[PDB]
Amino acid sequence: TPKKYNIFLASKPVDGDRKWLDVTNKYTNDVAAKVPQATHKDIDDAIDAAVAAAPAMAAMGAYERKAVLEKVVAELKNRFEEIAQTLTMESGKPIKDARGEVTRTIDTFQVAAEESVRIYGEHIPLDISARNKGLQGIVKKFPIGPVSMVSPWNFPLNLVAHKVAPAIAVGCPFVLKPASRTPLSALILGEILHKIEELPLGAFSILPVSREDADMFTVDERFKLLTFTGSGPIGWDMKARAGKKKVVMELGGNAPCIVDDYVPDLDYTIQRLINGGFYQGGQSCIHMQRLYVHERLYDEVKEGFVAAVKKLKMGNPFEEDTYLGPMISESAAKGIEDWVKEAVAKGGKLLTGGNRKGAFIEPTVIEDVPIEANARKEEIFGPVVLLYKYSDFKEAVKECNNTHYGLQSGIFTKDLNKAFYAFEHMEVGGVILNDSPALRVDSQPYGGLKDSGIQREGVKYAMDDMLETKVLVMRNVGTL
Amino acid sequence: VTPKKYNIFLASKPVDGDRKWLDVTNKYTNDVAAKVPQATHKDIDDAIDAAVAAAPAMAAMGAYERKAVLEKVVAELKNRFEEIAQTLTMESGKPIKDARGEVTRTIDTFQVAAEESVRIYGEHIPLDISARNKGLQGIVKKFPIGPVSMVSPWNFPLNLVAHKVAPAIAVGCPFVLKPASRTPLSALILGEILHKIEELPLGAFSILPVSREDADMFTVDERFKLLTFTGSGPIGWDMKARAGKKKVVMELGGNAPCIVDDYVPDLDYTIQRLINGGFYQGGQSCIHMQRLYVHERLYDEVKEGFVAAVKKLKMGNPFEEDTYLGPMISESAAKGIEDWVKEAVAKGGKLLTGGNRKGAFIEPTVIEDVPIEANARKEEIFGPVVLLYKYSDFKEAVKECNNTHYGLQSGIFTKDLNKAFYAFEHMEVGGVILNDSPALRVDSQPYGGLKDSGIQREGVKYAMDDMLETKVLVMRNVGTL
Amino acid sequence: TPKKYNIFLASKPVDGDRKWLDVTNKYTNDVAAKVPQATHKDIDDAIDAAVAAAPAMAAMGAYERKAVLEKVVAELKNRFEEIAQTLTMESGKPIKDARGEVTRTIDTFQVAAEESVRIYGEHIPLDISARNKGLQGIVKKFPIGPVSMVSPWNFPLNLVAHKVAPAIAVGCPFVLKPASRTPLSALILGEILHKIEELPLGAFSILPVSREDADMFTVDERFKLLTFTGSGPIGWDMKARAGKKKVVMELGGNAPCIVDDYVPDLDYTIQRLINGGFYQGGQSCIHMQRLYVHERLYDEVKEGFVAAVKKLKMGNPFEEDTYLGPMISESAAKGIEDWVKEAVAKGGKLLTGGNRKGAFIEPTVIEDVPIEANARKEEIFGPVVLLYKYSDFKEAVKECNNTHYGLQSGIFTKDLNKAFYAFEHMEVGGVILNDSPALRVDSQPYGGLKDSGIQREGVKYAMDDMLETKVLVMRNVGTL
Amino acid sequence: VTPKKYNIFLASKPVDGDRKWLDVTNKYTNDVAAKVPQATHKDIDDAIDAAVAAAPAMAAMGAYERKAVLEKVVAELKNRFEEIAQTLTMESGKPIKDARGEVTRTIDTFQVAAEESVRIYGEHIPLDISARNKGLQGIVKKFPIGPVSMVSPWNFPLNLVAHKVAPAIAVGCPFVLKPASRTPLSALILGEILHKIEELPLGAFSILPVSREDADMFTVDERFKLLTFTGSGPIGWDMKARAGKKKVVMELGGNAPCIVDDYVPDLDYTIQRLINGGFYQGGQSCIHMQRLYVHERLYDEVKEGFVAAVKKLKMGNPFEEDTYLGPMISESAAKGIEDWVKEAVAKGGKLLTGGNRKGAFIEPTVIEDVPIEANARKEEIFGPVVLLYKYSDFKEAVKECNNTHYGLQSGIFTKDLNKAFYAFEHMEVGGVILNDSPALRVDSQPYGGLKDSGIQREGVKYAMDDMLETKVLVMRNVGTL
Ligand SMILES: NC(=O)c1ccc[n+]([C@@H]2O[C@H](COP(=O)([O-])OP(=O)(O)OC[C@H]3O[C@@H](n4cnc5c(N)ncnc54)[C@H](OP(=O)(O)O)[C@@H]3O)[C@@H](O)[C@H]2O)c1
Ligand SMILES: NC(=O)c1ccc[n+]([C@@H]2O[C@H](COP(=O)([O-])OP(=O)(O)OC[C@H]3O[C@@H](n4cnc5c(N)ncnc54)[C@H](OP(=O)(O)O)[C@@H]3O)[C@@H](O)[C@H]2O)c1
Repeated sequence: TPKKYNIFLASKPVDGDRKWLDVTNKYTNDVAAKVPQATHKDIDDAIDAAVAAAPAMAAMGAYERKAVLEKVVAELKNRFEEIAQTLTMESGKPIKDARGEVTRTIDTFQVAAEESVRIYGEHIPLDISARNKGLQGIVKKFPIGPVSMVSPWNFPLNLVAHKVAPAIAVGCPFVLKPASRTPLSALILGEILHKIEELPLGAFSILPVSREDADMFTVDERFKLLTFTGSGPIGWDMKARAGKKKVVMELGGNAPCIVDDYVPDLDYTIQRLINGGFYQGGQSCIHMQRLYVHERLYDEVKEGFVAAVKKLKMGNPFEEDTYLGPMISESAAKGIEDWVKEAVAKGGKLLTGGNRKGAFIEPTVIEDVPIEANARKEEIFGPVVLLYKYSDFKEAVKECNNTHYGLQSGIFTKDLNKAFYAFEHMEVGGVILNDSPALRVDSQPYGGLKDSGIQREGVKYAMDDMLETKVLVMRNVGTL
Repeated sequence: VTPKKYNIFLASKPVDGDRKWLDVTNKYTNDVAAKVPQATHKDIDDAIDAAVAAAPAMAAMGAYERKAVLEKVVAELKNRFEEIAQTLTMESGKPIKDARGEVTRTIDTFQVAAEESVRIYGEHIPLDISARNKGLQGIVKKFPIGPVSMVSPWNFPLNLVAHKVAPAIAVGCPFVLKPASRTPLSALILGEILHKIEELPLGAFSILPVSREDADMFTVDERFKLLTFTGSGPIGWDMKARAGKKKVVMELGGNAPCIVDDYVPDLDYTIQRLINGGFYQGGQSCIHMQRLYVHERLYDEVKEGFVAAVKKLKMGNPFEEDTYLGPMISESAAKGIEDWVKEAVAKGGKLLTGGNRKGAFIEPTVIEDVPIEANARKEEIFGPVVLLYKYSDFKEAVKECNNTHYGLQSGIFTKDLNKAFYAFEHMEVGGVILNDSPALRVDSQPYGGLKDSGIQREGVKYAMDDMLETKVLVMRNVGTL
Repeated sequence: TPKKYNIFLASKPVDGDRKWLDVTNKYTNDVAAKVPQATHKDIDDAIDAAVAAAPAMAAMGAYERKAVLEKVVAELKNRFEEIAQTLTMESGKPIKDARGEVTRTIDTFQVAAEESVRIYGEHIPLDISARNKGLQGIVKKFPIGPVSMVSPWNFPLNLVAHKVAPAIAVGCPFVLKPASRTPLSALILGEILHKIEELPLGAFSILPVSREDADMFTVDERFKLLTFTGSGPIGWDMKARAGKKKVVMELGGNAPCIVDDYVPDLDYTIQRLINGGFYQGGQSCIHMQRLYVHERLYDEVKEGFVAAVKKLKMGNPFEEDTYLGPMISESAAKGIEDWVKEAVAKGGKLLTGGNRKGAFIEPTVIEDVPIEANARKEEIFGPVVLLYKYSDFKEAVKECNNTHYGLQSGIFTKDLNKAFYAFEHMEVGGVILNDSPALRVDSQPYGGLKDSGIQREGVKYAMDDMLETKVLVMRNVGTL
Repeated sequence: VTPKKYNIFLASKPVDGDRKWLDVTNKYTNDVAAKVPQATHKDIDDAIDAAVAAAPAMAAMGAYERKAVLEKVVAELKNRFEEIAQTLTMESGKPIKDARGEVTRTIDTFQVAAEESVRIYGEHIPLDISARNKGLQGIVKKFPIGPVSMVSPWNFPLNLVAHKVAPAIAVGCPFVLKPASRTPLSALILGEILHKIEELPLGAFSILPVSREDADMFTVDERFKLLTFTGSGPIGWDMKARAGKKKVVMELGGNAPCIVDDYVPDLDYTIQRLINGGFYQGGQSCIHMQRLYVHERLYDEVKEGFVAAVKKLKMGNPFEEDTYLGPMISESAAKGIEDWVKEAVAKGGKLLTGGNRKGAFIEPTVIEDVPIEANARKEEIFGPVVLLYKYSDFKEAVKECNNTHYGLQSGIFTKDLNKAFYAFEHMEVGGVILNDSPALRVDSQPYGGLKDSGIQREGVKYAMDDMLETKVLVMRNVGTL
């Protein structure tokens, strides 16, 4: 029997006579949850409630915002396994990775609780020249207002947290539209926020609707900010239709990694390349898509990496030992199988995997795939790694940048000048030194260059986009 | 006499060739005083390609090189002070006092930038926030965004170009600037200064004064990583909608209000600042004090003193030292102000002074109790018109100040501690001016609007931030032997 | 029967064959606790253990320091009433004020836990001129090393916390010498720290010794910093004998308060002046010693204030209703009685109190006391308030500054320019606007000017004095 | 010829009167080249009273006024460049190349200060961290500390005075400067520049070059709120002990080591920087590379190349362009270095080059494997002597670098990422120089020592911090109507 969930409209749980949206177990492909489908009126009413709640949200004391975020931390810790099991069920990700996501979410809210009592301003001298004699200023930051949040399926809890936690830390009311396939994680967050008394009424609304019903999340003038996490083409089109509001875009990536050395050793290096290339079956925005290995290490790395790929346990995501579960859908898995076949037909040498069994697709390693192939050009978002050899370091950095994406890059080096050359010249938001590009700390500035997006997430950075600058220009204040 | 022939800038070099001429008129005599080469579609496309090609060299410059470029601009602006001021007055119609003031403001803008170019700090961040993240540390640095598209208005043809150009050089961003067709000379004199600086790489700048019908690329072209616009609200918001992937900075219009709750320090000084706010540059300012709210107990005393000071304002030739207000940018603009004054009076407003038009010249006007349905109250007037209102409750006056689709700046005259900070907290603007009119701006302050007045902030260190992208180096056990 | 406590030597509880130091109930004057007396060898061994523990303390991860501080927060909350009762017993302060001190201590450690994961550095460009081409720098902060801490009797928990919490937040080993009369609060802290596994061995030592045995805390070259909280003459002499080490001095005060308006009303104003003048029987460093009231409000304030002073409940500090308990000693109470008598003999008009009953001394208000009197010149540290009338605001600010102290000042004003004139011209570390000078937030920079001290406490500010700056000057790093 | 008569500064004015003369010798010819008035006990007492009296006016100055003062110093230093450089060489004995370099460094120090004077930022802090603190907010501002006592050494008589004087003016602190008796002219030329600046209040400065026996007040006097000293360790530490209540800044000696683990970018450049480190100003520097640690695999190649470069160094008249090293400050100082070289060799050290003395001149010396018991290894040499050592393990070389009671700067030549950051983490110094000798200093960097090398940091923005006191305005429900 499927579990009946509630949606959140103006901080309140609702179900009423709304039609049901089915949420399937991505492994068994059977309906495990029933979620109420929100209407156009529900969205319009949620936006009006957020506008009405904006003065009360802005009026809250720093300690009140802190108390709200600390209560979320407490409840997440208390419902840890329940959330992890739900995460695995609705996304198809292994249980160890689902537990990791709950731990990261706890850290996200904890950082936000600490940052809520730290929104500093400036006292600025304004008597920079003779005509400005007797002028001083106070620069303070104020909430932007109602926030529109649109999140993807791959991290249905932590990527919602990277939007929700900064909004509460600042005092911004919001309306969240989670991914239809993975809404449960966002709804459990709504269940936690609902029973917090310090959070004013209408501060939040969580409405899981399909993309053809969620147009207001983009265009509506009542939102002062749109924060989107998802695919590049969808995001860029949303920015174009957004109107006057500010925009934050967390989009796709085609992440490369340079291996110039083994740091600290070969076993650890391969263990981190495996993580980058196949964490969550490569269904990550910072998945290590491309691997560039120096010629003197090429054969030793190729042998060790391929052997480690073949050793990866694929199956039921509920099992502890499972490294990679199934893809979000059979359709997604078919697309990866097609792109692997095309890459091989275009000149690529298939080292391992490439075969499909329903929603399951084998961990794949393809050598020397040309730029004309979709597997090299476009974001794969699958358990596929593209192997390349290089002889000159400068040319490898140029190859890393030979993409329309620019999220993160990785570099394995014991060399001081190579490490800083890569930091200077890699056209990304984040350069990972002596780890794969798949590394993210929740406090770091995270975001992309080029088609990977605009602006930065990471709690204190996301809070900045949710804050507007105001200056009090004071003329001879203190003159009796 | 004979008009002065100017040169346009394409990939850091002056050009004229066989291009057709664009006439620049003396806004007072209405006679052609300058001839500017008209840039083509190919000229714009070539300027954008040169900026893309110059981006690696611009990014490779040392901080001292960027500072040296900006300090050379400061030196040359000081040396050509009167020449620039006379040109400014001629092409815009603003009095020489207000023009000299703009050159001084521009010198400070480049000077602030020179100092900020050697102060782009980064962070060393601990990343071992939890057990999972043991042995992690980070270096956060800021890098130039890339080619910048600049579109500037007519009213401050030098200082508002400086607020874009100076941060771009301070950061190391190549740019393509499209100044206003009516006022391009100020931007072209900047090009003449920049052209002589050897430290600034080739293709770092291009200054192409083209009409709005030809400047579509400045908005839509994917080769620009940022579009920074200063101008009218409807034009700006539409440019943001057509901009594509690039980041956007919007410095748009305003309907600035001012509360007079006390005389600070005295009545004479208060009136002197209110006059400045209401009639500096004949209200052809984005921070022009369009609305004046005076507490009932001071109302009659302020109304008498203010109106008497308005009637005493010297209007005429902007080249004369004593001239407080010159003509509007065009006769068409002056006619529109005359129409809105007439409509405001017909809708119930009480005309206290002015309201009459003599060609491009429009008398300093003060209209009492104009309703919200009138265009003079609803929309940005951008003329020498001040709307007078009385209030009894301070909280309600702040609510009235916020009763606009604009939100650039507001002003407040108060001796009260709690009123000063209540206004700072509740005024829906980018800047609250305390014991001065909303018409005050310091070139180092964060400047920009809320609502329809825009997005993002200018003021050198703030504009530089929009021209910089954040990059983090995440270090795993760096320093472990 | 008195409770037998343990002292802390190299993180370990010790008692052995050490002689006992008696701790009396400051109300009943009967021995309620027995504390082991530390020897010269104990102090020398504690300093050697701190030197030996400095590398391990410096090697700790930010999250480990955070975990230590969060465990202190948890334990303080769990032993709340026990600590409060102990605080009241050993100091003589009312129970409501003892509870307030435990709450402030919890906030101090909580701020320190948050600040431990926020020790930021800078990336600085160093190519400021042509000769410096290709230079860049990384500025980082490192622990100073072993810290010597000497704390007073009046806040035996929170003032120890304002030293201990920043030391742990930074990773500095320490040796604490609490006040002999009030050591229990510091020893309960030692009991909490002892059972924390993440804190290395030898990180702390709490040795309650008399002033004639604690010379090493001042002079010993093994300490890199001396942080003292206590009386001016003792502190200044300790700075003179300190040697090479850095010094932090939190000393006495003669705090004034200007009443130019009633903010928001007269009742609230008097309620805050009462707090300032008689919180903890004026036995505070920020006690409102001097009150300057504008002539137009003088009589209305004088009447309302005196009536509120006479209404104050004095007695058993264990009783809930008690506003002020007894003085630390009968000797201290006698000294206050002598200074009140002298102030009246020198021309002062006694409005209320002035009488002594053992260790108890009545809340006193003395009008127009001359500068030659000890009650006006020197820090009173008693329930005595000196009332003065003024006609000109500028002259009142000049009178506020007419002292050799400079800790905090207070100002009640509705005037914008008076508020900022006072901020600009009051020669203090803190100006309290629309509250008495007796207000302190644990996150604010706190300290004095003139004889009131040097440096600033308040968690993030105290951490700075416990950190040394190091720059990595990089020449063409990133050049292949 | 005839000696040049100089004037001392007392309460911003030049004075000579009937005061006895102090002779200043040309450190190369050993002949009297200048006559300086000797300040009295009353002169010092009067200078301190004038600084106390000038503190309110100094604190009242606008940020633009302080910047204007510093920019006028920059202009005058540029205008008198060669004159100052020649004076510097004459009174100190340093080569003209090193003197010109010091004037350029001083120009940058005042320029950094001019920019920092208009950038003293404060904070707006939320204080409602808990329920108890509801409605609390704070404004944290920094205010001048008050009168500053300055004591400077002989080796950099201009730049080290600038590192005290420039931050004091940038903040608005009056001061009394006691420069070294042997090198006072550089400080007196600064006084001549300052005296002509109208924006700087009267009594803001006094420059009194007196002998150490007469300058006790500079240490003990309670009218000074800060003592900033640059000089020898034993003198400084004793001054800190006698200072009383005032804050103290100590810039003392060093025994700087350098690790050569790789050639960066090549061997020639590495040797060129090691020579700079070991013999710039004949080792009469606080960041002189006294100790050189070379990895065993590079040892012989470096030892041969370094010794050959030492023998090629031009020693002689500091007024000559080609001169790398001039004479020591005195013949007495040179004799002491000769004695310590002789002792180092007698204790087991292998003399590779130099070690011979010709009056005030001492040959550039390189001594191999000198034991810890020798004075040349234990104590600061402050001469043209470099102690060569071989190492096999990097971790042990860092431990050897730290095997000193000093801790100013260290140097490291490495291409290795983890070695570079291991050294940054574990070197017990204020500054770690990566791919240069420890003798590198940028005037904007935080500069100072650990252990016996001092307390606090110089570098303009860091020195300003020690000259500023923190004040918080704690606001209870400000903005509540
Ligand atoms: N940069 C980062 O931090 C980050 C992190 C993780 C993932 N990603 C990127 O996200 C992608 C994977 O997520 P996804 O497959 O869920 O992406 P997606 O198809 O773009 O969808 C993301 C969200 O947008 C909604 N949406 C789609 N079209 C919409 C429209 N026209 N109007 C309004 N909402 C609309 C979706 O709703 P429905 O599902 O209800 O249709 C979903 O909630 C990859 O490209 C990955 O790189 C980026
Ligand atoms: N600025 C602030 O934040 C702050 C806060 C609270 C209090 N205070 C000031 O502290 C004073 C009240 O405290 P108190 O009466 O305890 O002060 P105190 O007599 O100066 O003693 C403070 C501490 O110093 C110790 N001590 C005294 N002489 C010493 C010496 N020669 N060598 C080493 N240690 C020595 C004491 O030990 P024994 O008790 O064991 O002898 C005690 O632990 C007042 O003046 C008050 O203003 C300042």
